[PDB]
Amino acid sequence: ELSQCDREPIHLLGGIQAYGVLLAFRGPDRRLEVVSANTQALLGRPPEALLGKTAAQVLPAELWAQWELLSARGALRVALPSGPYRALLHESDGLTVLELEPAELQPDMEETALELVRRLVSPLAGAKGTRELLQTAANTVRALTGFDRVMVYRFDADWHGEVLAESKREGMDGFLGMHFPATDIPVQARALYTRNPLRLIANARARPVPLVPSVVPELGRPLDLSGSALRSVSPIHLEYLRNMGVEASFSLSLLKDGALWGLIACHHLAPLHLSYERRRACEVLTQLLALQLSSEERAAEAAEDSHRAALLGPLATSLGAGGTLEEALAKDGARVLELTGATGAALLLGGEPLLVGRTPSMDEVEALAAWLAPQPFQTSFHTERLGSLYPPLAARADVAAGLLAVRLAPASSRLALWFRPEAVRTISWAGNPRKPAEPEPGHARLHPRGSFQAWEETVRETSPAWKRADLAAAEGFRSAL
Amino acid sequence: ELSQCDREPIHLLGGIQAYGVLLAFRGPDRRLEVVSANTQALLGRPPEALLGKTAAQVLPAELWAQWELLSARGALRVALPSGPYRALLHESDGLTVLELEPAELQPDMEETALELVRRLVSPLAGAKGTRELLQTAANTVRALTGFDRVMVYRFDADWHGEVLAESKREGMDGFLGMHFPATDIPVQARALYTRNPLRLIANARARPVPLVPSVVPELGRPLDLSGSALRSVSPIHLEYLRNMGVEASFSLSLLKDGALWGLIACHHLAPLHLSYERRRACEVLTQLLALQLSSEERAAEAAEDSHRAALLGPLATSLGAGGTLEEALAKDGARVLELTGATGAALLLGGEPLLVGRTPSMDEVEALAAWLAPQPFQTSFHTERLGSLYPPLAARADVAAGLLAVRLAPASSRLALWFRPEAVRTISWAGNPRKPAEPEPGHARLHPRGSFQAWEETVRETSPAWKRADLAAAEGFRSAL
Repeated sequence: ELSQCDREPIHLLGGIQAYGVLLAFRGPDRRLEVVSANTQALLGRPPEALLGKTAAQVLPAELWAQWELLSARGALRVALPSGPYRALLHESDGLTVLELEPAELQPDMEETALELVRRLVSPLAGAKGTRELLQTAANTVRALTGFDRVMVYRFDADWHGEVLAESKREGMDGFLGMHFPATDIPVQARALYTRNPLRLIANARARPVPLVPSVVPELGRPLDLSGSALRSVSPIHLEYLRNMGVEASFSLSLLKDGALWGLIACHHLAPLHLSYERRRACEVLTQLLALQLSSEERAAEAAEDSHRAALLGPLATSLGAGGTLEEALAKDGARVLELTGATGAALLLGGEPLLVGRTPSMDEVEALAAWLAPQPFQTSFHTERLGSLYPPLAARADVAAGLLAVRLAPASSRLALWFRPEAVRTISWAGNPRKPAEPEPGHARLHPRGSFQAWEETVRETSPAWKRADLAAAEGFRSAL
Repeated sequence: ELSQCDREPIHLLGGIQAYGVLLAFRGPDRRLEVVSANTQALLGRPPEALLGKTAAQVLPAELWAQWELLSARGALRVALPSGPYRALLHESDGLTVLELEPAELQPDMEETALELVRRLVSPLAGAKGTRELLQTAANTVRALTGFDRVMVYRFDADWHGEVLAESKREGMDGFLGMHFPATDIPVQARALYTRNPLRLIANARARPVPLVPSVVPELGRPLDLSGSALRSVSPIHLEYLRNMGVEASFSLSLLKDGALWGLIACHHLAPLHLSYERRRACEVLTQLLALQLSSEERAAEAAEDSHRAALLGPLATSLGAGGTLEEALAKDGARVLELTGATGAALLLGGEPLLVGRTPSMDEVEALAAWLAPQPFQTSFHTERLGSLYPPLAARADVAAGLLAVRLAPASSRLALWFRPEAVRTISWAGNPRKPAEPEPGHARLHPRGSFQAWEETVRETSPAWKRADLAAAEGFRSAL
């Protein structure tokens, strides 16, 4: 509920999960550093007893007998006298970092390593489109992970998220149509997700265990948790997870050629750990899905370019045919509208203008036609908040909140526009979850009923963004007369 | 040398490799089946001593202690009292198929699972075009297999193979550029490659271990080695490899969404097997590369559509400027030629039409223009064997072997063509690997020099086929005048 949710640096939380074991070496002599309370129990000796003396003394060298390989491998399992345990090597802030975690307890004779990828890519035979591809991907995640909830997010130009697809376990409610406010996610958190490939949160009941010593003189700031998969989350975001009530949660990032394309999240109401085998296999899936979505997106974009460019064909069908230009365009008015993407368009003959689809007020039409001239558009203007620039259309704003326009005739007063309303009626009513919860929430952090009000308020009185490729075909219409 | 190499059913070879061990069970009571002489040495008692008694009696049941899991897993490595062995479960000819194989002789604490996978997915950085994909994949497989050679094959409409890429170890001969006749690749063999993901041969000096009993009354024929990874190979292909002198070889199946795309293969002078760790990972690459190439092909096709649509621009450079149509098109005629793919094009004005690039002699150019009139083409003919269609122009096969034509005007004799000769100057002499074999070869059973002679025998007096996108653009030139 604090005003620092977007501003609190994730790197300064300090807290750690239940099963983490903080370790570190100092350069040549490899002297130890800050540790955690839970770290001592697995080794047995108390932390302050371990702290302050030499490395080899506190070091179970039978596990150090694998560091020569851990330097290159980075992580493989070792059978500690307690149980299976997965070694982890890291380096940060000029200091090396060691980590360990409870490995696969189940003996794992069958379903060995790398069987996951062959098990899951088999449905991925076609790879034809975008939506069904990721949908079936989430379906396969259901089979592999075997948890309750899976989720898919897509961003915006201003990175506002949107619910695209998911696949539910029976006995819950889908969240299709919901709009994710970009306000909740800090820019620092966005960068954190971009830099790292994966992240998981296993239990919402876990406590952000602090670290001692808290402060380190050589930075005047704690150690950044770059390579650690045990990093905690912002307390506001922790309260978010508590409110949404799912203890087990995964995050799978998609990165488009330097920029994080999207995020995939799995969930399970009960708390449950995950095998290293399953989590590590995801990174392979990340690359596959990223390349596939990149290829499919560029293919679809090219197809759209071709189709809307080939729409000059239907233009040429009407062009040359007998009758007035206006009636010929009106008979095929439908293809004219989505040609630019605007719901409607008018155009100045000197007399009355011809418009179809959405209908701006006639007198308002000539008023705006006159008002376009003082605006010095060399080629064209485009906007999403026309009411802000032009107050008098604030009344007729849910019919056009942002438009495109261009000179019909550069010489004479003949002009043309391309109006589009505010984006509310486009998406279905699914932008709400319905069924209000009985307990009264503060709801400033809860997307159902409570949140998404900031999202809708921000997008309120705004039309969808424009596309340069649409303006590309504008010169084609320019040569009509 | 036999004429049945194309027609020989590979399912009827019967034989098996040296180190394989034939095993099978009959349904409920799991009674035994055909066996081999080499197999008995693994168990100890002679093969005829095996015959006639119960399943468990011939069965080392301590290995069967894992069969209940084998029903699902299909395979694990089991330590026979002699040495380690990998179990294989399969079913064929309405009959169970069981197989063992010499396991990894390497103690292989290293060479763990998916570490090779992470080794090989790292080079998948760019993944932008088409060539570099398989090129880098082959470069990875070079160090992966650690053997002499890797190879790339691509088929045609009638499935003829052509060398796309390769990477050599120093001290051998490159094999770029040759066209392989699809005749030596039987249709049944092609189907076998389609159905299975893997196939390999570790030694050509191995022997075709016989199978007893050779025939069975229920089939009057041996058992099919479909699912077996140890199936023998026909002596003709063995002779081919012997002429090559390469005893060790691997193979890849490449499938385009229901149809086999191409082939990837490995080679090595010394006879040597492959680790069972490596071979399982090979199957994973197949589906991933298949879907990736499907997506890349769709993207490339869309890009090509946009490009041929974008050719309206360079075309529009000629249009609009003053001057005759003929000279304006002739000045930029260079870019016009590759628009359709033909080396030249003209267009009948009633007078002399102008053509560039390669040139058919002008008088018989009018003669062929006239000859097109009796043929009642609605809009166009498209051909690759004009010599068969029109005998006299077969003389200038090197000037025209297959062309595309189109009517400038339906009523009047104004037509346009796109002539393209036989693909001989287009492809270099890389169809011959030179260095003639000092021992006199039959060269009908040898790829070097002797082969690809049949391919050029077939493809003589024949241009490459046309593609549909340019045929769509035929209406583009149609509306010029």
